[PDB]
Amino acid sequence: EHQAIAKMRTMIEGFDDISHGGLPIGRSTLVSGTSGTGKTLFSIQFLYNGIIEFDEPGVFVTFEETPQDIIKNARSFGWDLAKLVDEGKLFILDASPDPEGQEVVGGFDLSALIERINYAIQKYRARRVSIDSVTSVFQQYDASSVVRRELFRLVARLKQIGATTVMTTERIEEYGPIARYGVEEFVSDNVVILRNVLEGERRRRTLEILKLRGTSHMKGEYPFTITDHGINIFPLGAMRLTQRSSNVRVSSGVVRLDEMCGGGFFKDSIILATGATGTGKTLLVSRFVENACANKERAILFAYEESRAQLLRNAYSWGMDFEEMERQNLLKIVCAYPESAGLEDHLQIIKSEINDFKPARIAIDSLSALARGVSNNAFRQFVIGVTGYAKQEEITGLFTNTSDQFMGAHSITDSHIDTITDTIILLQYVEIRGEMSRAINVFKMRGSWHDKAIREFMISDKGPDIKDSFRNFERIISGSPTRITVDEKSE
Amino acid sequence: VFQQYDASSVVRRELFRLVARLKQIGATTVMTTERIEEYGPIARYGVEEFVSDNVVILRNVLEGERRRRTLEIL
Amino acid sequence: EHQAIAKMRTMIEGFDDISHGGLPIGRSTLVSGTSGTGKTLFSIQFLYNGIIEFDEPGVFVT
Amino acid sequence: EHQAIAKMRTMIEGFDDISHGGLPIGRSTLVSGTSGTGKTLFSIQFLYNGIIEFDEPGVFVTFEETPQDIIKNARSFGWDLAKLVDEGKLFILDASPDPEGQEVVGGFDLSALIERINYAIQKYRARRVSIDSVTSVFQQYDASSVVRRELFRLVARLKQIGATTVMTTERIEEYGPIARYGVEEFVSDNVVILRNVLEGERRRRTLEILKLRGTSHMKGEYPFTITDHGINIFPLGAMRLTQRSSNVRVSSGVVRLDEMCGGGFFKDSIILATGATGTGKTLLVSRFVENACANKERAILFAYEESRAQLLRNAYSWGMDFEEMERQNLLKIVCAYPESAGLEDHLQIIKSEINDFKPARIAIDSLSALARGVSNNAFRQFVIGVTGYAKQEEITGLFTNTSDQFMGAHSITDSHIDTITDTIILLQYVEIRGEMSRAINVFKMRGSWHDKAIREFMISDKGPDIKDSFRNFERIISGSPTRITVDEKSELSRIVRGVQEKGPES
Ligand SMILES: Nc1ncnc2c1ncn2[C@@H]1O[C@H](COP(=O)(O)OP(=O)(O)OP(=O)(O)O)[C@@H](O)[C@H]1O
Ligand SMILES: Nc1ncnc2c1ncn2[C@@H]1O[C@H](COP(=O)(O)OP(=O)(O)OP(=O)(O)O)[C@@H](O)[C@H]1O
Ligand SMILES: Nc1ncnc2c1ncn2[C@@H]1O[C@H](COP(=O)(O)OP(=O)(O)OP(=O)(O)O)[C@@H](O)[C@H]1O
Ligand SMILES: Nc1ncnc2c1ncn2[C@@H]1O[C@H](COP(=O)(O)OP(=O)(O)OP(=O)(O)O)[C@@H](O)[C@H]1O
Ligand SMILES: Nc1ncnc2c1ncn2[C@@H]1O[C@H](COP(=O)(O)OP(=O)(O)OP(=O)(O)O)[C@@H](O)[C@H]1O
Ligand SMILES: [Mg+2]
Ligand SMILES: [Mg+2]
Ligand SMILES: [Mg+2]
Ligand SMILES: [Mg+2]
Ligand SMILES: [Mg+2]
Ligand SMILES: [Mg+2]
Repeated sequence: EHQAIAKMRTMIEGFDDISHGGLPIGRSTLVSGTSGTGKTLFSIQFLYNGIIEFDEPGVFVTFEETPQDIIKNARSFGWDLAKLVDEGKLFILDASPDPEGQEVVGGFDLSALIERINYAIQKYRARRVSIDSVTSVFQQYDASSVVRRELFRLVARLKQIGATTVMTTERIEEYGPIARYGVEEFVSDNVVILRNVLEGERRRRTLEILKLRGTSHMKGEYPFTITDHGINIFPLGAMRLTQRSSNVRVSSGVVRLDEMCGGGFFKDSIILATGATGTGKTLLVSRFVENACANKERAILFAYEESRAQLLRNAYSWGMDFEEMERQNLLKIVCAYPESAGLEDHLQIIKSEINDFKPARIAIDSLSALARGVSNNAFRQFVIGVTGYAKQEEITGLFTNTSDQFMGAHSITDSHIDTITDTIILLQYVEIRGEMSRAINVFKMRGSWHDKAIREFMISDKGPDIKDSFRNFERIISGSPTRITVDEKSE
Repeated sequence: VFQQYDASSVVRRELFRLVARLKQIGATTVMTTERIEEYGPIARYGVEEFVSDNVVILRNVLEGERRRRTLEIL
Repeated sequence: EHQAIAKMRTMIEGFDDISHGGLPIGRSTLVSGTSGTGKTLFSIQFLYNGIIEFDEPGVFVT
Repeated sequence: EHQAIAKMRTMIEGFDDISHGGLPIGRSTLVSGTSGTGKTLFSIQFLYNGIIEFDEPGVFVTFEETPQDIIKNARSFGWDLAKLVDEGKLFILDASPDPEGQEVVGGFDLSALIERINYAIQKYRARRVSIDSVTSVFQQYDASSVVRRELFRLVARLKQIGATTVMTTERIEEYGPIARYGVEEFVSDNVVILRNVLEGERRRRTLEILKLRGTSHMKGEYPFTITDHGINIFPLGAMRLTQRSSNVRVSSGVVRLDEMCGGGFFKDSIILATGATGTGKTLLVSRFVENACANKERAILFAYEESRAQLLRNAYSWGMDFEEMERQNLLKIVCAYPESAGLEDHLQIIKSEINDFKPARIAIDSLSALARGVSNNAFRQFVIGVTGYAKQEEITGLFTNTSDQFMGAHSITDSHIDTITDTIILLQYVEIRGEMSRAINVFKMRGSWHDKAIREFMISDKGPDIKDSFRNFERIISGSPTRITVDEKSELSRIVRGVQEKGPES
C-alpha cells in the first residue's frame, strides 16, 4: 500500500465533511472532552452507522457504563443495540469492574484486555472499535509516564491488528489540557476535542479536529447538535459558493412594490426589509407569505417577536386570513423565543422544518431579534447558514431587521448583514408637519433596476398603500426633512 | 523518552548529554518537543529552552473558533 | 572555523529568510509546539530537502 | 558625582545612564531573564569592554555553553575573545558538566569553584567577573533554601575577593518571579532584568534595573536592541530637554509657503503636516527634501507608505528628479514597512542612518504609518524619540500624519502628538461646487508670525500652487462649506467686454 491515507466515513452528518473523508482506517482517533459533551454518543454513532451502512461489525469496549445501560440509552436515538448483538454485528465487551475486588492489578489487565479484545475482533470479523473512557482505567492510581506507556501498548496492538478505533477521554477544563493527563495528545494519530462551552448561561457544543497525521482537514471549532438523530455538526465554512441563480421573478405581496423592484423579487434571492420598530416589516412579511398561498405554494413563517394567536390577530386586521392558509396546508407558522435556544439549535430547527414542508418561500420575522445577546460573529455565522441553505435550495428569502434607532439611522443594519443580501427594502419614519409618516424604498436590487425614489406610504385594513415621493423635501433620509418651497425662479 | 518517570533536573542533564554528543559528531540537528499550552512554557519540562543553542516555536493559536499557525525563531 | 557561525539552508519556503540563512551548522535546533503544530513535519521536511537539494543524506530518529 | 557608591563603567550603550554610572564596584549584579533575552551578551560584553577600554582583565565562568562556543558566537558581533584569551586579558573558566557524566556534585564543587575562581582572578589579576547561568547548577536536584545558602556563599566570597561580578539567571514567566527559585532577587546586591515581551506577535526587549542597593538609577523598563554591535539601550526618559534653538530660516521647497511661514521654516524645529489621504503631504515633503539638495545639503527620507520606485515616479511627475538626488550623494531614501519591525528597531535604524550620513534635513513620511497597531503610549514615546534626536542635533524635521477621516476631522492628530511638534502645516479637502479642492493652512509656528489664511492650492505637473482664500465662505473646516456673498463681483478687475486674447496673440 503505497498511496495517500485512506479514510473510512462515519456518516455522522458533517463529521466527514470536516475530516475530509473521516477517521483514517486502521488507526486510533482520540475524542476527548468534558462530562456531557457527546464523546460516548459519538463512539456509538460511529459503530452503529458502520454496521447499518457497510455491515462492518463493531466492537464496543466500555470501562464504566454497563452493557444493559449502553443499550437502554441508545434507544434515545431510536437504536436497538440489543439486536445488533443478537445478529453478532455488534459486540459489547463489558470491561467495567464489579462492586467488589482487590488491587495492585495495574498493567496486569491491560495485557489481558488486549487479548479479550483481539478476541472479539477476529471472532466477529470486526473493522471498527470504540473504547469508552480508557481514562477511567488508570484512574486506579497512576501518573503521566505510566499512562503514556499503557496507551501506546494498546493503540500499537490495535494498529497491528488493523482495526480503526476511537478513544473516549475526559477533560476538566474546556480550553486547558486535551486529556486528563496531557499525554494522550501525543499517543494518538488523530485528535478530536468535544467542547461544551458555557459563556452566558447558554451552552454551545463545538467539535474540532486538532490533528490528522498524514492527511489534511478543516481547522477550528464547529458547532454541532445532540438530537434524537444523534450528533449533527454544521460545517458552516465547508458550504461552497455554488448556489443556482435564475432570472425568474416573484410577487412581493405588494403590486406597487413588485413594480418598484422592477418586475419583482428574483426567485433565487435574499430580501432584507429594515426599519425602525413600527415601520411595518412584519406587514411585508405577512403579505409576502400570503402571495405564496394564492399561488398554492408552500411557505413557512418564522416569527420570533409575536405569538401564534397575535400574528393571526394583526394579520386578520390587514385583510389576509391566516386561518385558511393553515388548513389548506400551504402555510406553516413556527414561533419561538430567541431565548429558548442558541443559534446552533435554531439554524437546525429551521433547516429541519424546511425539509418536511419543502417551502418555496421563507420569512424570518426579526433577524435582529435573533441577534439578542449573542456575539456579532456568532450571529453572522447564523445568517450565512440560513441565508445559504435557503440560497442553494431555490427558496426565496425575506428576513426582517429592526434597527436600534428610529429616525437618523446611518446604516441599513447594525450587525452589518448588508452585503450578505440580494435585495434591500428599507422602511423609514419621516416627520412631516408634526406627524410620523412612513416611506418605503428599494435601496439595492442586484439584478433588477428597481425605482430610486423614496415613496410615502400608509397602512390600513387593506394593507400597504404606497403613495408618492417627497419630491419637494430635503434630507428625507435623516428623518427630519425640510420643505424647499422655493420661490420658483422668482419671475 | 523521559516520559518513563523523570523530573526536571534529570531531564536537563539528559538533554545536555544528547545535544552535546551530537555537537561533537558535528551533526546539524533538529529536535522536536511537545507542549501543553500555546503560551505557557516553551516545552514540557521548562528546561529544554535554555539548554539548546537555537530554538524555534510553532504555535496553533486558537482564538474565535479559528486556529492560526505561527512559527517563531526564539 | 574562526568566524561567526555558518548556516545550512532548509529550503522550507520562507523559513530560510526568518533565520537569515537557516539552521546553524553543527548544532541542534529545538522546534516545539502543542499537538498538531507541525514539528514532525518540519523535521521531515528539513531532512528531505537536505537530500533532494544538495545530496546531503540525513538520519531520522523516531 | 553625588552617589555613595562607586560604580564601574560597562560601556554598553546607555546602560551606564540607566544605572547612573554602571555597576557598583566590588559587588554583584543579577542579570536575569527568560530565554534569548540577552543575558550572555550582556555578561560577555561586560567583560569585553573592560578589556578593550580599561585593560581590566576579566574572568568568564560558563556552566552550560562550551568555551569554544562562547568564542565562536562572540565573533557574531565582531570581537576576538580568542586573541584576548591569548594575551591573557580574558580567562574563560569552563564549569560545564560532561557528555558522559554521573549524578551528585553541587556543594563541595561550589566550594571548589569558589576556590577555583579565586585562583583565576589571582592569576590573571582580574577586576571583572561573569557567571553564566548559575541556575543550571542546582538544576541537579535542589530546593529554595539550599540555593539561597549556596548563592550567598559565592557572592560573599566574591565581594571579599573584591571582584565586580555579574550573574546571569533564567526565569519562566516574563512578568512573574524575578528568578527561578525566587531567592536570587534577595541575595544579589543589584538586579537587572531583561524581558522579551511578545505582545501582538512582535517581540520587544527591555532592560530594567529593579534595585541597586545604595544608589539611585533609572526606574522602569527601557527598550534596547541587539545588533551587530551588541546591546543598545535607549534612555527615552533620560533624554533631557536642553536642545539648542536658533532663529535661522530654511526654505520649505515651496516659496509661497515660506511667506506664509514668516520667512521659511526654522532650522531648529519639528514640522507637522496633517491632512486627509490624498491631500498632498507626500508632495510637500518631496519638495522639502529636494530643496536641501538644491542648496547642497544632505537629507534623508524615510518612507513607510511608498516604494522607493514609486516614490520616484510620482516625484518626477511633480518635476524634481530624485534619481540625480541619489547620485550627487545628497539625498538618501530609506523605505520600510512599519510591520517589518517594532518601534525600538525603527527608531534605531533611523538614528543609525542619521549618523552614517549626517543629514541637515530629515523627513519621515507618515508617522501615522508607524502608528499602525502600536499602543499610543508606545507610539507617542517613539515620536518623542525621533523628534528629540532631530532637535538636539540641529537637523530640521518634516513629519507627516494622515487623518483617519477626510473632511470633518475635529483634531490635528488622532494620536494627540500635537504638542510635541513645533510647527503645523495643515491640508484638507473643500467641497466647493461639486468639486474636491485642496486648501493649505499654516496652523501654528512657535517662533514666527505666519499668515493666518486658509489658502486654496492646486496640484500640477510643476507641483504646488498657492492661490488665495475662500473669504466668502463659512464652515470651511466642515469640509463642505456654505457660500455667503456680501459681494464677490467687487472690483479685482471688473471691466467687461473683451478682456482676453486666446492662443494667437496679445
Ligand atoms: N435524545 C436526546 N435528545 C437530545 N439530547 C440528548 C439525547 N440523548 C442524549 N442527549 C444529550 O447528549 C449527552 C450524552 O453524552 P454521552 O453520555 O453520550 O457522552 P459524554 O457526555 O461524551 O461522556 P460521559 O460518559 O461522561 O457522559 C447528554 O449530556 C445529553 O444532553
Ligand atoms: N389595522 C391597522 N390599521 C392601520 N395601521 C396598522 C394596523 N395594524 C398595524 N398598523 C400599523 O403597523 C404597525 C405594526 O407594525 P408591524 O406589525 O407591521 O411590524 P414592524 O413595524 O415592522 O415591526 P414591530 O411590530 O416589531 O414594531 C403599527 O405600529 C401601526 O402604525
Ligand atoms: N497534506 C496535508 N495537507 C494539509 N494539512 C496537512 C496535511 N498533512 C498533515 N496536515 C496537517 O498537519 C498536521 C500533522 O502534524 P505533524 O505530523 O506535522 O506534526 P506535529 O503535530 O507538530 O506532531 P504530532 O502531530 O506528531 O503530535 C495535521 O494535524 C494536519 O492539520
Ligand atoms: N549579531 C547579532 N545581531 C542581532 N542579534 C543577535 C546577534 N547575535 C545574537 N543575537 C541574538 O541575541 C540572542 C543571544 O542571547 P544570549 O546568548 O546573549 O543569552 P540568553 O538568550 O540570554 O541566554 P542563553 O545563553 O541561555 O540563551 C539571540 O536570541 C539572538 O537572536
Ligand atoms: N502630476 C500630478 N498632477 C496633478 N495632481 C497630482 C499629480 N500627482 C499627484 N497629484 C494629486 O496629489 C495627490 C497625491 O497625494 P500625495 O502623493 O501628494 O500625498 P498625500 O495625499 O499627502 O498622501 P498619500 O499619497 O499617502 O495619500 C493625488 O491624489 C492627486 O490629486
Ligand atoms: Mg463517556
Ligand atoms: Mg502532538
Ligand atoms: Mg510528533
Ligand atoms: Mg537562555
Ligand atoms: Mg545564556
Ligand atoms: Mg503618501
